[PDB]
Amino acid sequence: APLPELLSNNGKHALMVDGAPYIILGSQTNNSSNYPDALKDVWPSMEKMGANTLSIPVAWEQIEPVEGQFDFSFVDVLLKEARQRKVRLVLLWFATWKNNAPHYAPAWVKLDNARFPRVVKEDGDTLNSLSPLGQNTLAADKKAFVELMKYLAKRDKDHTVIMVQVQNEVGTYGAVRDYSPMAQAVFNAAVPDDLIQKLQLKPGTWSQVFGRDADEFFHAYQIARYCDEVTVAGKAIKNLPMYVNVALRNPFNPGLPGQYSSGGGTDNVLHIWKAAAPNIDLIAPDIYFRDYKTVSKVLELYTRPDNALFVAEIGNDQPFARYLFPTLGKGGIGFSPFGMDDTDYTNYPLGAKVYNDETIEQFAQVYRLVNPMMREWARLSYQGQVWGVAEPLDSTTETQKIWNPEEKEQHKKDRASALTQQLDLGLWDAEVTYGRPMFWVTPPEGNTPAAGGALIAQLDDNEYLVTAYKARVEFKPSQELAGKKFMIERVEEGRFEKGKWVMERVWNGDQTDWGLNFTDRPHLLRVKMASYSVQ
Ligand code: NA
Ligand code: NA
Ligand code: NA
Ligand code: NA
Repeated sequence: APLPELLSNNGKHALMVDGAPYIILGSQTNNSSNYPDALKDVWPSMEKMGANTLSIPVAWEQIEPVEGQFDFSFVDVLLKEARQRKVRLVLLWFATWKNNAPHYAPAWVKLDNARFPRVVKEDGDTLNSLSPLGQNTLAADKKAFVELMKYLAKRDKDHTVIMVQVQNEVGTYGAVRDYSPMAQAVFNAAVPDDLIQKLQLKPGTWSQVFGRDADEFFHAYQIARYCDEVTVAGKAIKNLPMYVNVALRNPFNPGLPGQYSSGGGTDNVLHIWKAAAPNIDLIAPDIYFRDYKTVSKVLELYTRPDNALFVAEIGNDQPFARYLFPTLGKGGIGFSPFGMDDTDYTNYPLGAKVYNDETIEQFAQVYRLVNPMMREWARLSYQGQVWGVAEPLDSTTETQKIWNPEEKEQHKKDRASALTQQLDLGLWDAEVTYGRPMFWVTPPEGNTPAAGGALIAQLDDNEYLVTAYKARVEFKPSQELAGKKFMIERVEEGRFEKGKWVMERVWNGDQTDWGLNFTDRPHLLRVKMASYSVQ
């Protein structure tokens, strides 16, 4: 069985699993489900969701509760139960940092500050965040991580585990960096040549080179070097893909480092992280912004020639489900809503106020569009041209409903324009619209709540794979046609069996007169367009 691998070529990416591109249609447990007794409350949600991959913590405190005394009993049960359900796993190594803090480090780590030191603020107070310059802390984390990877090397030959997250939301809240004597000695000293070279900057100390950014860039660099060393040590045992997940700063209006988690892979320090940690496969955003513009900005910033897009976490409230479409449209390798278990917890206001079957169903509905073509989509995303869009107005607020005669008419025109998206597919364009009948051309009014989206993959110059949700998709020529006319040549609904297209029916007549109209039900279409002479 070939190792999973992240491939990067011509600014595109694939997560290879069993020798072909793979899409993580993911779900992540709540933070306290990493025990055998809790798995009963995880699997039903995962089945209801139709997820193909489970993200779940493996805690340093549980594998090494007494120094040198390893316990992999949780990993044994998890591997067995995952294999029984024919799903894959992403293990989340909760160790030196989990949300900036050492709460998941063993008692013998997190209660020994002298051996395993904390960030010291400028004012001399201590924060509950382990310093990335703690050399004992790095050696201990690395040692335990190596034992976890040795367990997988010996006990996971078919790679049930496809990827490992190293730490969880690293950084520091309440200070920009470590100002300890140990840290100041490194801050005051030369910026390492390797960083100075990769960023093409003039040599000097951190303050000289980075000015107003020296504190933040220094924390980012030391944490990236720490995480890179743990990653290299684990890969030397078994070379799985490994990644870090970011406690995002607001990309538009971030405020100050330490209000957000300073030193994590935030948008302003991706250049430091990529320079400092070449062994970490990707930097994954954890998305809890609900509003379309900010989520779209995060997807743009984290999709780079040097960075595969993996939405390692997203809120589990209804508005987040539609972001699967732009994630995959950007060539994303996966998408993993957070808190998908029945362990009596909700992270509202980040996620759903209520966790029930309806919560899960909002993600199940969009996964049902991708599951039937997962391997074909993954190959097209890597090897070719894909597109994906989500409904670009958020649900109307109570404010807007009350606080909104000729204006009503104007407001409806502005919303209809905003709810109309253009995609350039080469010789053909698609126009995607949201919240309108399946017949005639009444302008779009949006879904209540906002929920729609569309996926398109190019099969050939004039042929597209299309699936969409609570939306209309219409094709037109991309360029003026010089006397020719155009039509849909053929729309087929079907599926892939053993990688071969099987037609179920032809969409025609009402079904293609008014664009291609999708509801909540899955339909996978092959759309062939034609220009023709009327000479
Ligand atoms: Na891709
Ligand atoms: Na074009
Ligand atoms: Na064009
Ligand atoms: Na079908």
